[PDB]
Amino acid sequence: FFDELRIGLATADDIRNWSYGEVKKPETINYRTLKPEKDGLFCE
Amino acid sequence: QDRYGEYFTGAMGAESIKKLIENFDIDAEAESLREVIRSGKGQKKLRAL
Amino acid sequence: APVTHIWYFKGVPSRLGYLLDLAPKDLEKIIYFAAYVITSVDDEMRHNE
Amino acid sequence: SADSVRAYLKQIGKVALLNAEEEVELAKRIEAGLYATQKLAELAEKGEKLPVQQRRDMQWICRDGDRAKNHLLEANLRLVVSLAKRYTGRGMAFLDLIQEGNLGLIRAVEKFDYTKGYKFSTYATWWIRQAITRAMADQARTIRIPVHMVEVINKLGRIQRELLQDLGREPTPEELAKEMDITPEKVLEIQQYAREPISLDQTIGDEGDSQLGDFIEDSEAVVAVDAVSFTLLQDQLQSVLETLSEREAGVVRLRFGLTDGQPRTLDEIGQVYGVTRERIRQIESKTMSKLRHPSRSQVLRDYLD
Amino acid sequence: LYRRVINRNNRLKRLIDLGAPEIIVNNEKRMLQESVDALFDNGRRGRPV
Amino acid sequence: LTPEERLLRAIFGEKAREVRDTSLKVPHGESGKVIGIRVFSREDDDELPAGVNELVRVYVAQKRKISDGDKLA
Amino acid sequence: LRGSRLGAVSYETDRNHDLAPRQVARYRTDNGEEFDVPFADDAEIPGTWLCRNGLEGTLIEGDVPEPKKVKPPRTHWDMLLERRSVEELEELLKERLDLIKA
DNA sequence: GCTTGACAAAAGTGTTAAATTGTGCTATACTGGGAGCCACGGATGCG
DNA sequence: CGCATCCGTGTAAGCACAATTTAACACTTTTGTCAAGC
Repeated sequence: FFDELRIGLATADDIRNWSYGEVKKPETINYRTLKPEKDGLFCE
Repeated sequence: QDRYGEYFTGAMGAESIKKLIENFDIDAEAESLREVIRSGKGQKKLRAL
Repeated sequence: APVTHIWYFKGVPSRLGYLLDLAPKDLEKIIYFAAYVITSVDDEMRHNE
Repeated sequence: SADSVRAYLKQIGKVALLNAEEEVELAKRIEAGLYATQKLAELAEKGEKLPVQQRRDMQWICRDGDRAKNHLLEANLRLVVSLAKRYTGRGMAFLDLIQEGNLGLIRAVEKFDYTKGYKFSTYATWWIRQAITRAMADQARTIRIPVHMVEVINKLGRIQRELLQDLGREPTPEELAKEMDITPEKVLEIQQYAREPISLDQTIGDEGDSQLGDFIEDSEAVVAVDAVSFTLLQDQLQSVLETLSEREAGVVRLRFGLTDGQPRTLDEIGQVYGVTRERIRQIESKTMSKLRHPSRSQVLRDYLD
Repeated sequence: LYRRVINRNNRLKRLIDLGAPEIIVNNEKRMLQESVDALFDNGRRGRPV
Repeated sequence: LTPEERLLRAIFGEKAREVRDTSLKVPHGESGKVIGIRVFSREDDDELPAGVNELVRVYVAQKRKISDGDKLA
Repeated sequence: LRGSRLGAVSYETDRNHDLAPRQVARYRTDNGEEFDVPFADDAEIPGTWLCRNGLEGTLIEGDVPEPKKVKPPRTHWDMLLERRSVEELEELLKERLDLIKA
């Protein structure tokens, strides 16, 4: 249950813990199939 | 650097700031600031606070 | 390469500047590779030679 | 001023631009140092040794070649800016163009040949232009288009401009197909591939408060009335008709995978028991005939659009 | 704004790999800093992208 | 298709067509008599937008009487 | 205006009392961090996997190492050898050595 | 009610051709951008 | 120690070759289907 809200300071470890996978490429989607490109933005 | 390189370490950019933070200690600054605050007859009182 | 968070660099006043005892327009130059800065100096070496 | 372009422009001038009789020694030393490294590698591989004087000389020339390469790069950094300044306005940052031209300059230095007698300025220009063009093709659009398709788009655009200037009026898809030796549908496809997206952050409504994304429907939203009714199907079609038929519908649960999720072929549901393929083939038709009866058929009419 | 951060971050990794002289590497680091600053607060320092 | 939908299709004598219905329909609260229709076709050299094959416009005319809530002045 | 998320949304009921069997495999990365991945009972577990930390890790079981058949990347030495031969550069190295002595 | 065997149609394996994408090369000389059509509060030197 | 003024701030590729992905074709296995009989 909600009791209080805390706003700390985020370090590299916190960001890596939140992260599910590193973005390696600026790709967003395929220009022809329009599917998201792997290892980039919008990566499934 | 080429005359006295081993006497010191220098850098620039965010890397130097990161290193300064690693080798920096917070306690001494707080103690010095408190001392200046309790002895700040001049303008340094406001800056120290 | 390490990068500093802009909010704390020039937070009006510079939080990082106050913490590191670097005045405005001097910490700025270090961040943007406009000047060098000494991270550490070895006093032990100079005593020997 | 805080402009980073100015900081780079007022920095590359620390090294004076070279001349024909000053740059040759740079490539000479670069090659000498690289082959000094090769001789050292051979020495390590073959277990050879050299006099300390020769070893020191070889290492010193290796360092001298590294220094000469660095000096040549710093001296020619100005050419990179002088060449990349032209590509402004395409849609890429000026400094990124400068740095990609610097990569091209590094490649040119790696592949320069003084023995041909030509000047470095002539040879490095091609590499710098190639690097800038590669950078523009690879990373100038939010949706990346391969290099060959980018070249096709550029050719189509140039031909379109030429035809428009010649005829004044706008061209037609048939004219583009005739000129480019491709079908008009292919011309339309290229035009679509060259179409750039817009940003949802743009203001809308003739006032600065609203944003474009405010008035976009969610076509994939889960309509409640359907979402509920589907579950009601799991109560009716999935359940009651099965209770009144026993295994005549129990096999159907395996047929379409109502249990465990797998629709299964006749053999798979038959081979595990003592019923043959043809018998299940008959049973399926019998069940279909049974459920076609008006008493059962009328109930489910409303669950099919 | 995200792509800007990625592209440069990749290019730096090439420049360090190729062992370019410190001028280009420093310029790349400065642009990376500027790109991160624009990503967080566009226009807080210099002209906005 | 979900297995229940396939079963329901098997119960009846219908099959799923490859097409979605996106027909034009009268907006909510609107009614009247159709008084005119105008059609433009790409097949007839009409000045249609790019990628548009056909355009249809329908005019609906309704006679409104004075009723509660209407504003007079 | 209406649009699409380049995807589809359904309403099939979610369940947890009947699920596939999982044989979790743990991969260790070079930096020392370990990550677990649940794979189906079909096995065919890859020898290496791309973990959350952005770099590839090897299966902890200690099997299926790579032979490193990948073709070595080109470098400055290759670009240098094509434009000039060994003898011409042996002569150059001898010339440079002579100047140092002088 | 259930099984056997021949038959037609649909679903797999594998080879091959083709379209689609990624990387490298071009040697007269060319070497330092060009855009551009404000008021308020907090601080420091001076009297 | 207070006030006047300065500063920070919210106009110019195209080709070649190699590598990957996708389709077209051919045959083979599997599935559903039909009749007839056990």
